[PDB]
Amino acid sequence: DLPVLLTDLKIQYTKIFINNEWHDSVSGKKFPVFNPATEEELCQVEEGDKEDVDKAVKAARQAFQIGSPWRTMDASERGRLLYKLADLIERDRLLLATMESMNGGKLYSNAYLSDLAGCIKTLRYCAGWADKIQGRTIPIDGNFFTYTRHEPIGVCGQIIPWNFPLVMLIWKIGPALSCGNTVVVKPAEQTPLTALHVASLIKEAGFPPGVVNIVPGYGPTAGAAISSHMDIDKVAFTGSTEVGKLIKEAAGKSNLKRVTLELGGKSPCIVLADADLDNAVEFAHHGVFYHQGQCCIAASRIFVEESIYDEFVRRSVERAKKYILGNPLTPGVTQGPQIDKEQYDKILDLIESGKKEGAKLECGGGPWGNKGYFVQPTVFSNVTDEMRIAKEEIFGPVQQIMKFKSLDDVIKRANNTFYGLSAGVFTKDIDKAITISSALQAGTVWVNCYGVVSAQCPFGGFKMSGNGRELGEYGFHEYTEVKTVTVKISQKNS
Amino acid sequence: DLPVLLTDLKIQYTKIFINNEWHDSVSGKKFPVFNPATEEELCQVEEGDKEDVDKAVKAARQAFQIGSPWRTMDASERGRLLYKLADLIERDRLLLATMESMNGGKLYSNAYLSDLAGCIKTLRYCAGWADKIQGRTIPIDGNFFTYTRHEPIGVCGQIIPWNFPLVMLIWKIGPALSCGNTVVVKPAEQTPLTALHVASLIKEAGFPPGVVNIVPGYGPTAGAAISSHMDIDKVAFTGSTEVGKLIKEAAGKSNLKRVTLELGGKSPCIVLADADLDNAVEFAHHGVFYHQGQCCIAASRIFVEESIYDEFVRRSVERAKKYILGNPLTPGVTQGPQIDKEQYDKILDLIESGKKEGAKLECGGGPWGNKGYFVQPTVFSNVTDEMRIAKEEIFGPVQQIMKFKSLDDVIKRANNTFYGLSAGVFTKDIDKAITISSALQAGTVWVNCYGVVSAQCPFGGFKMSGNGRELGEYGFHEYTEVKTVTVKISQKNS
Amino acid sequence: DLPVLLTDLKIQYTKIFINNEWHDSVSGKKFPVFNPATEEELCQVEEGDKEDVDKAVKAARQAFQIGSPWRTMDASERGRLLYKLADLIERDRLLLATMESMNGGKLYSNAYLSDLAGCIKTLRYCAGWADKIQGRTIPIDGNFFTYTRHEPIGVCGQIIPWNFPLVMLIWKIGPALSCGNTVVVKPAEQTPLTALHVASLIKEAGFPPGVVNIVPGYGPTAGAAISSHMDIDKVAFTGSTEVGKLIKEAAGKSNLKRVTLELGGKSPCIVLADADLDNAVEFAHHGVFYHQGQCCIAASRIFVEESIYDEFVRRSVERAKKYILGNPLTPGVTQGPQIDKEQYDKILDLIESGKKEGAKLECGGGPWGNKGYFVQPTVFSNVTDEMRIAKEEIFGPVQQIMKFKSLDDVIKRANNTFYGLSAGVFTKDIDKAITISSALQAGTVWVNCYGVVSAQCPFGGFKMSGNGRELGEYGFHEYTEVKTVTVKISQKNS
Amino acid sequence: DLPVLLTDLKIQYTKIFINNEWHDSVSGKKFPVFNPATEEELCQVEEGDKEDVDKAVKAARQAFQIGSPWRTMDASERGRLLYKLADLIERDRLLLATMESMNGGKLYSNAYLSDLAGCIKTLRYCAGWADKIQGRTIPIDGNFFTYTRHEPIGVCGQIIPWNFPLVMLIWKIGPALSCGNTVVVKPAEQTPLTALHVASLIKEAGFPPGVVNIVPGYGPTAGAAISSHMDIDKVAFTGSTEVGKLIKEAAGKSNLKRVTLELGGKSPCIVLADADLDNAVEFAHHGVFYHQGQCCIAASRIFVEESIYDEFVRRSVERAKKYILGNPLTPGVTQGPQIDKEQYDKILDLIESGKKEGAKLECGGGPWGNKGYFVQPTVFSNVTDEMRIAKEEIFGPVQQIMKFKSLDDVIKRANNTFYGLSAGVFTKDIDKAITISSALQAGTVWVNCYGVVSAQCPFGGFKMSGNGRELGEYGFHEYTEVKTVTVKISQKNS
Ligand SMILES: C[C@@H](Sc1nc2c(cnn2C)c(=O)n1-c1ccc(CCO)cc1)c1ccccc1
Ligand SMILES: C[C@@H](Sc1nc2c(cnn2C)c(=O)n1-c1ccc(CCO)cc1)c1ccccc1
Ligand SMILES: [Cl-]
Ligand SMILES: [Cl-]
Ligand SMILES: [Cl-]
Ligand SMILES: [Cl-]
Ligand SMILES: [Yb+3]
Ligand SMILES: [Yb+3]
Ligand SMILES: [Yb+3]
Ligand SMILES: [Yb+3]
Repeated sequence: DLPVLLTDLKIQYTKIFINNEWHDSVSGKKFPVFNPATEEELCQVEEGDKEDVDKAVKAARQAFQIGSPWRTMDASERGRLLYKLADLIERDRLLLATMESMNGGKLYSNAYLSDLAGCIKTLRYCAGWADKIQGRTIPIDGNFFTYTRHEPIGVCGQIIPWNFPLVMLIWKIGPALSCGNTVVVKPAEQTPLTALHVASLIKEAGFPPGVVNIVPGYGPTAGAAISSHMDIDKVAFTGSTEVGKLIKEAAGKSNLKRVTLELGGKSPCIVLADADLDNAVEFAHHGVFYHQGQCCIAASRIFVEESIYDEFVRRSVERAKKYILGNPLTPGVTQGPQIDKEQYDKILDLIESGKKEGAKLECGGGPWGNKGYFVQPTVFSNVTDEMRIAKEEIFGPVQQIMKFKSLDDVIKRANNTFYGLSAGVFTKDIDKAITISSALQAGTVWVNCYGVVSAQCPFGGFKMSGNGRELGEYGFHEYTEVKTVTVKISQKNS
Repeated sequence: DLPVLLTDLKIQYTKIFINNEWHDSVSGKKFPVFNPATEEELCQVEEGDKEDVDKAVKAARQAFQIGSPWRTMDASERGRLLYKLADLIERDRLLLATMESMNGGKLYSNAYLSDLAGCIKTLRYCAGWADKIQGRTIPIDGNFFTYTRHEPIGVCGQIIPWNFPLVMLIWKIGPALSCGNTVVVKPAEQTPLTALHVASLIKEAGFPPGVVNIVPGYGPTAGAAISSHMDIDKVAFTGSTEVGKLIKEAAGKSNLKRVTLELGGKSPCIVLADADLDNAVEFAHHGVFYHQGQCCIAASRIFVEESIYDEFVRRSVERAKKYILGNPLTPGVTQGPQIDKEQYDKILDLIESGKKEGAKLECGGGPWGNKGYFVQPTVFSNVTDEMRIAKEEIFGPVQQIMKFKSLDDVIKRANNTFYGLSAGVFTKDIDKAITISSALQAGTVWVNCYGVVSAQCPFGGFKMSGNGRELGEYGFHEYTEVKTVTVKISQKNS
Repeated sequence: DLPVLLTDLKIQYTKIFINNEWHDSVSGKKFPVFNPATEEELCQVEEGDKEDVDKAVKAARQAFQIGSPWRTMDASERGRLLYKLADLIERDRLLLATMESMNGGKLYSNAYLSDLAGCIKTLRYCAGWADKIQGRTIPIDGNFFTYTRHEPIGVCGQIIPWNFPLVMLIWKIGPALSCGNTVVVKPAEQTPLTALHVASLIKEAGFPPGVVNIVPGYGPTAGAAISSHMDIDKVAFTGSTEVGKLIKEAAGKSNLKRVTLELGGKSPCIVLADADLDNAVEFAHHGVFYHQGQCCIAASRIFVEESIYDEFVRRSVERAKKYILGNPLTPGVTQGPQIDKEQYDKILDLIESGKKEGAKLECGGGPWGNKGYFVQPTVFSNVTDEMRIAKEEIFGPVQQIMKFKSLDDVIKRANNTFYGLSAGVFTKDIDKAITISSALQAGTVWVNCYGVVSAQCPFGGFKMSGNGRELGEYGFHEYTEVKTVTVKISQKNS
Repeated sequence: DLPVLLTDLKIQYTKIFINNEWHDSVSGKKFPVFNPATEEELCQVEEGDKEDVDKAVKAARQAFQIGSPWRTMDASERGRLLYKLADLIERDRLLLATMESMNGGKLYSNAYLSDLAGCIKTLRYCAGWADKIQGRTIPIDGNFFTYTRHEPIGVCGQIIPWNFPLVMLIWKIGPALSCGNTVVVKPAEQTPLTALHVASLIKEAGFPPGVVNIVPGYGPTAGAAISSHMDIDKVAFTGSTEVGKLIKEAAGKSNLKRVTLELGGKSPCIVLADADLDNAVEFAHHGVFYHQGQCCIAASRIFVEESIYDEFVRRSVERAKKYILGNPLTPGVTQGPQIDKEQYDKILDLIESGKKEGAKLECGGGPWGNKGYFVQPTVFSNVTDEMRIAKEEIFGPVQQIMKFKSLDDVIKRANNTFYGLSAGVFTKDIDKAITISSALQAGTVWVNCYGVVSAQCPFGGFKMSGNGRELGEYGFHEYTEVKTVTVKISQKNS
């Protein structure tokens, strides 16, 4: 069931959201926001800078003060507000999916059926945790009563990427709010719009002012302001590994603010000779090509055992030749554009290395169309490990297919990277499935599938693919700060 | 019961410990180690540098490899090795306490009765966790079986301070080993000796080679090598907040290694008019003066309600005038020296600010003796908030006593610091105890006591007093890395 | 805000609810349901017997089969259905509160503001747990992968009392459904009506057929059928301790079905001389008199320290003399009737023992009105331990006030009972609050309050006041059955 | 490495152990204890009856009193005592294994290498939990501070079977003591001796008097006294399902004491056509034949897919023909006797039903020797579901092998029993392994193995094979009683 918006979308919310009201920028500057499919300007949005981040942090800090409505309300009521926010996003699902598609260059079918469904489900999941965050009573040595409080940390700075704007917004704000924090969100310069609509719904839902503040703008200005701020308690960032290093560095320099990072990858799949071949081809395909390759988990190195390698490449290539490029809003279209020029160039530049360094181009390998940042879906076979396309995150519709014959060696090759976000193992053998997934240095390991993400399980990177986890029970720990309270008593009893 | 060593202590272990063997430094340089009470050289120890840290990390990495003895042994057996290590430390308790006293400038009674007891107890606590570290099975959306592995992270770099050398060594290695990590430990340049004895006991206990590697040396060389190493997965550091910022920065610059920091404080006590006055005086006293003030939790701002302030100061001062300074090995001695010159100067320099900025000197305020880094126990009353002695961590035997009359205001004053390691609340009122301890921005809040530390509860700082927690159930999380494994199945059932 | 129903209530649902359809009884018998305030017949309801319970269990068993919709749906979707049920109960809050008031003899203000609010909140709480029920991955000795599944148990028989019909229905079905069980509910013979309305809302919400089946009827017939059934996996019962013993016995005789029991009490309060006197009087008052004394937690022995005893009795008695008896639907009325004749007689019979055994009657002590099972609010002072009114659960508006002078002795006296559901401690002293609450053999201990129940914390009895806990995280364990799955592997790694 | 005792074993401890001293029976009666291999009397032991159980419960109750040494000692110290007990059992491993072999009819190699190793390991596991039992702090609605205490329950009655006397003793006392309970243990009438030696080691280790009391004697006298006692808080029983029903019934009749039951089974294995055939044969073999078939988990129905059935039967039969019967103390002996006459008769009687009801006798099927309760190892093929040997627990060395061709049907057949202790699944297919183990109504499901038991994972039965779980984290819950403490406060903050 794929319903659509009957009237044309109008952009309404374009301002900095602080204390549940709409603010002009302190400078009074604004910045344009584009459709990546047409290269046309959609609207202008107020440009937040350091001065605006400062207003946002003061609002967050006041909303966090002992005795405030957000600190004193029942945990169950924090949950209620979150479930209300989810109902409102559900009510505005058509509007949000359309805006997400138009601004993000994201296929509308996927925006509506996956992105918005995952947004609503993740919020509902997080709402349920709010009054289930618990500390401990602890049988300490000596005559003492010891308990712990898993408090909110405080003001959390949250920097959101452009590839899944709504999903990433909710992955940040859901847990942070469930645990009782206040937030200053900086959506991506490319994709501020859907977040600003969500902010209007945060107001409608009745969150106390200052609990969520959204400051659109650029990364080197507003993002740097967040990462170096002396009164932000924690920064959460999803994006490139390069920028992640700057975030962590700045946190260290400033006020030792807590850090979680969800970064890029060069995620490997290992396809054994006994694998269901079609299932492995289909999931490895979608594993690399989903959302024009603009997923941190992109299955960008597919190692296939020699005896099934040729047949894997053949079947893969024919699956890649089935796409229909164009406007993601038009039904039947199955591949939209890349987000912007910067990304578009890096993709094409990396495609050229594949050719020059001697990979076998099976299909694609150039641009498409008169407008929009479109790249033909590209498959390279006979890829080797020291090639640029096997080392660097492409973030584009570019599949690398490698051969192996030794399992020990292909595991070393899979692990031979500074990345470690995710990986895939395709086999019918129980022992292989368990032992290989244990040996892979990856945060999520999928077995006979790929790209299966859900609110109930933790998600994040090994190595330079991240610090910490988001979602699941485990991810909620990083939005709490633990206080131990130890009380002298005359005599304890067990 | 205070037994002693019958023969004089001989120093035996003075070398870099890698792969369970004793190594000369790569350069071949050595550095002297001193008794702080006599200023005499005790011995020379091999000086580890970047080149030696590199040998230690390669050993740790090999011991961590899939299929190694440490990775494949039963969790219960990791526990057994840890409980064996504790039995060996218990066997060598006299030797270790004497060495700890002589090298650290630490009162022997405290070394034997508290430091060594806490070392043994913490190891035994950690041993019990080893086969109780568990992941989850998760009711993910869709037809999938999802489980998590709480794996060890890998090679953990661990930098240990000089104030509690043995206790801090065990606080690091106990949890890291219980969870299955391998470690490269850099004990403090001032106090390498007790760690090198523990390393001999790690060998005796039968830990596989490379699981624990100890590299003595200086902070700016060996410590920097650890913090910037591209194949260390995690750094744990206890020390100054200043150096903590350098550690976190370097982690960001290098390989985004995971970070936990246990840093300094300017920890406040709030003494209400209804408090048991003598109990508050005794705990606030020991809270600031323990181990010559060289505790990160030093209760270095004591706020007392006006109506009991004069009587609190009087009783405090007379308690401070009861000390006997000298060699910590001599029975009856109740105050040893500061660790070294650098610390000694900072202490005296800060004592001079108290005088010049107009605090009331009640006793002390100068040095003591012909040898040793001794400082007279010092009490200042009528201390105000903008004084250096109320803002800066002294790390010396220097008590600050402040007056207050408003509870709201004294809580703001208590929280008005970038620090937040711990705090104390003294009152008989149930509501005051709970509400004040909730409102304090401190990692541990003691009620009608101070400095009660135990293996069963988590310990660490709010704000710039730390990132993360050590010990308790909660502290064990930061020595694991969580992997989600999601397996496609034909049909799930609840 | 106390809104009311504008039209008169009409009874609609009067039949046995199996497989989401309305069934006549197998015999074809029906039984009358009365208003306790007027003694008038409200309607007739279909009388379930053993033959009907058998139809209900076959439906529950089929809905529980591997591959069924309830077993295969996402846990998150079980949660969604529960949150939907809560929205529907909220929509029908006026109707439900009126029906609850009219059938249960329950003050409408309390029905609407407390009972229905707690019903809605408990369901929403339980909904949030559904996809957060998790097993473990376990570092077993040897080369094995071990995980656990916290499965639903299966068909759960649930017997609901008459004192809080809606709240008790939801306390049973919320957790049992959240965990994935199917249920056969037997509401009290006195109060079947509100449950049958909830069943219509279970249908409307879209729960698969057979997941909830409701069989009204009598205890000795339908309740016994449930407790002895050979294909019911678990029985949950709230009611008298006497019947609880029969339930547990029958479970043993039949198929060793799992048992949880929430039974009666003779719950004590200990009021120390330093207590806030008015707060202690107010909470102890409401602690015994709430819902005409028909609470399992009734604070039916109030021990007050000698020096404040007279003043406690005086203030208590004047609070008890403020009630307005009558129809619970009429505004201004502050005390409704007892549920039925059986209860009414036991209450009056026990009031007579108080008089005959020599308690001091301060007020009340007889019946009220021309119709309805009304008992005057009664206060006895100078009650002693071997009196019937100090040993037996009255379940009526009858307060017992005792004196004590020794704390050790009053704790023994408080604990000197086969009961142990709850207790109260009133004092300003931190140490007394902690030590007394630790020493009381009671499932819930309130400090400076009484009767504070919430979905987030576990609730149940020590001793013959119950087996197991309901609600909180802990209560959810008893609606799961744990399966260990141990898989042979070639080699494990930590 | 199989070492032995150099001198002959002498029996020393033969008396009732209460308050850490040795008691004659109240009557003054004694009962004989036999070697099952020779039918010779080993010694006489003091016969505990109801009057002796009463002395034991009064001792347990006093040791449990608030303020006692056991209630007030550090949790860590309960752990220490347990680890000390394990060291003492390790010291006496030869003595204990010999006594266990001689009294229990248990192969000495298995007694020494498995039973004693598992005893020591389980105790060490349990010791580690003692100071890691924790309650919660809970974000309750309203202005309250709520925490929970996971208290010990109190006096726990523990009834131990004869098949694994030491292992079962430690499975009971380890968790119960770790959690802070006191115990009254009734070892099996057949095998009291090893428990009485352990009691001497409990004294030596320094457990406070009354914490462990051991009352040897018969089941219908001392066991019934335990199950019906009005001051025992909990009964734990391992044995027949028949007696389990009597225990649960008596608990209900008496004081609603908490119950856990570990009962018998008729545990199925499902061997798929793709299974490693030799591995399935070897584990299914040991799964049924271990300890002369006297395991509650006996794999007593082996369903094998038709196409590999004949080859499975052939290989199974030849494995069964390899045994050497005799005295379990003699090296080379690989099968000892059944425990006693009662068991011996039931086994032979059930073997006769197999023959008369038309099973194919492949080997065995009669007694062996001139003395001792020896039964030839017996294999039946072509067993059908309504045969006595496929329905009733034999508890003897008697294997049943069945054929199947439909997976759906064989799962129904596997689940078609009132039992549900364990099961086995043998296959190479990932999906089959997960889906079949989910669908089996069994507490432990082994995949490509059988009889893998370890301290780290919970163990117990579905259906009439048990109530509750022992060991693992989960099993520790049933030795705690949860208390909720809810404290009124002026204002809460998250
Ligand atoms: C829409 C998905 S998130 C997601 N889905 C994907 C991806 C690739 N294919 N698919 C189908 C993906 O990368 N992602 C994705 C993965 C990781 C991240 C963050 C950092 O990598 C963002 C999106 C979801 C599902 C349930 C609940 C919430 C969200
Ligand atoms: C010996 C103690 S640790 C400790 N004890 C102290 C301190 C001050 N007074 N006392 C008595 C202290 O600072 N400490 C202390 C506190 C924090 C840290 C680390 C970072 O601050 C180190 C020592 C112990 C007890 C049980 C188990 C293990 C150890
Ligand atoms: Cl905690
Ligand atoms: Cl997890
Ligand atoms: Cl579990
Ligand atoms: Cl709890
Ligand atoms: Yb162009
Ligand atoms: Yb000097
Ligand atoms: Yb009447
Ligand atoms: Yb015979």
